[PDB]
Amino acid sequence: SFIKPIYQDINSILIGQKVKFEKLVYKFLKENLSDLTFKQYEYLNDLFMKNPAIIGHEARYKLFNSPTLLFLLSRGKAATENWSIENLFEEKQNDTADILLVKDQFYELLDVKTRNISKSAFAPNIISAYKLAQTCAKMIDNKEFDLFDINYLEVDWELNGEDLVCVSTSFAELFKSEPSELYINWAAAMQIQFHVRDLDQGFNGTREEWAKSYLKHFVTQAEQRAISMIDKFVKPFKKYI
Amino acid sequence: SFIKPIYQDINSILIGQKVKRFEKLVYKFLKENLSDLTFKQYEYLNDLFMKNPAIIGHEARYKLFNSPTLLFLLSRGKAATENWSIENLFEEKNDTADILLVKDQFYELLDVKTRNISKSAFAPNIISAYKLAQTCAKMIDNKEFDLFDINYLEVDWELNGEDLVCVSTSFAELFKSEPSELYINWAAAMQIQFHVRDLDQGFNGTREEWAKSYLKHFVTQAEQRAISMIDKFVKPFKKYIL
DNA sequence: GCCGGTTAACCGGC
DNA sequence: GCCGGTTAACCGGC
Ligand SMILES: [Ca+2]
Ligand SMILES: [Ca+2]
Ligand code: NA
Ligand code: NA
Ligand code: NA
Repeated sequence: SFIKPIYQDINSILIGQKVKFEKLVYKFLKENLSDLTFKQYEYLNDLFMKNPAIIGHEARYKLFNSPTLLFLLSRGKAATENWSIENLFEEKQNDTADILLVKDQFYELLDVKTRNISKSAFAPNIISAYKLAQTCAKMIDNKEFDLFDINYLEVDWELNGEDLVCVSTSFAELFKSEPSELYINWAAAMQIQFHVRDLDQGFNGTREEWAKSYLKHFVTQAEQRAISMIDKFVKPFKKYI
Repeated sequence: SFIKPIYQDINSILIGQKVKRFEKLVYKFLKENLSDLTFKQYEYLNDLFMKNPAIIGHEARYKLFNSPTLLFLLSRGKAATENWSIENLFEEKNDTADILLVKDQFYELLDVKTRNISKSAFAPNIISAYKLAQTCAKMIDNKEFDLFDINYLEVDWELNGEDLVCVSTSFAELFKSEPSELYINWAAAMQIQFHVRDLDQGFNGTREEWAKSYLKHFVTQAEQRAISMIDKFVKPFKKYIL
């Protein structure tokens, strides 16, 4: 992680800060690691602007130089072909990542999770367990085991008067967690869910092993969900029909 | 529907309306034209508890709904209900409804569906298929077949300069649709999905028939999803762990 | 045309 | 502690 080494710095600047979008972690990152930091759409704009000679989606999709990163970051074919310096990508809540840090052809996908710590703790959607499954599949098929990390920054806040105030933060790395410990909440858009501060970081094996261990986990949890569907959505309603 | 009789009015008033870059506008209109019938869901709960100050605790307060199904559809949780006070009112919350219209103890649950008419069409979450199943089961168990409607108001809008502007609307009633034709998107929080504009409205049966028919549909779709998951989420990935 | 996956967290049961 | 269902619409593949 490019962020981990300066976590103490970030934590100190965020705590006590106030919003009247605490995802102004971007501001700090952009101002301290200006060459590395992009919002996802910015990175895509940047990428395409720097290759004016490349037109149409097929060619622009080659710019990624990576099937896995293509899958994680790129917009759709029509959006890509229609892109121009006069028609730039804008932010979208559907984008995989909030912030991208990129250096030496290595990518850190950062996802900020904001959290009102005044309320009963509710583990947020982290990422589609299905998207992550495809990601691991693609990592394996293309042997891309040293290309990117997916990391999370929890920003805790509470209402104090007229404004929300940050009171703490946490940071963790998806690929340092034990895959079998990942909670997959099928109803909630098949999303993995955890609080960043609770994420175990004790995985010892390789990235490839992580990917293989995750796929086994995912496949296993899918089977369990299908079974659970009978018990929760079928059996209790049989009697009315 | 309490809205239906003035929908022509509603449709005309809303078209041309702008919001700075619409549900609130729908509410304002209903308030002005049906002031006595119109509430935000939290507003209705607040009103109910305000007129029963001697009724404290969640149990006693739950008894005020006088309906298992409505309790299920409208109430807040136990702690929230017990902690309610005049100084600690409910505010907007995954509440079932956007707006309630109630008259003579009949309830219309209204959900506004806003829609960017400029983008590729994408049918939005309408309501949880599972919440709906539970609802149907409670209607049956309690024989509450003439108590409430669940209705939808689509508000189409496009970006025009610095403003969002409404260009058209549509209205439809859930319980007038054919239950077996409702699309359950399991991945999408198990939500029924449709565009209000597209919802068929020719259902021929009683409310109880609707409920039973929906339950059959729900149970069938759940069984098929269970199987589909192996096909979609297991098979394609088994090769990496064989 | 047809089809269904994803982002944002967020409440409250026992 | 442990567990998981709901609201907001929204995008792009053949
Ligand atoms: Ca985020
Ligand atoms: Ca709504
Ligand atoms: Na995410
Ligand atoms: Na709502
Ligand atoms: Na809804």
